[PDB]
Amino acid sequence: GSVSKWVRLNVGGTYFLTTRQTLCRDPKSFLYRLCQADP
Amino acid sequence: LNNNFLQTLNQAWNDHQTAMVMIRDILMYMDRVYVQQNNVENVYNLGLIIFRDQVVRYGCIRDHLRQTLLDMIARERKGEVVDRGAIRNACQMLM
Repeated sequence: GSVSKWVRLNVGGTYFLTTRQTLCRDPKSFLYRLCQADP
Repeated sequence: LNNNFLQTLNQAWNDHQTAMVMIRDILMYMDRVYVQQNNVENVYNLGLIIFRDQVVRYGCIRDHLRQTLLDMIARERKGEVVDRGAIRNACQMLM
């Protein structure tokens, strides 16, 4: 990733707080790409 | 050709791979739907087939790569140093 295990993502203005492992459970997803940094 | 043809070729391959991974990040959805909807080659495979045909199968770069790889391997056998990383990178490239 690019930040501590926990993350916050602003879905439609609503901040969801969750660990990346809940997101990284399926490696194929928009959320997975969101976790790791890239240009 | 005087700046390690292999070095630049490997750099260009690596940049293509990185850019194509990023592109894959972009258009996952069509890769997942259009490919089997229209029953065609998957788009990631498309983006390596096109690179292979345009860089490797393309004659001039192909034969320069062939001759210069022969040069590096012969010179390594003689006992002089060659950029083994570049040769290794070509090896996989070709796989």
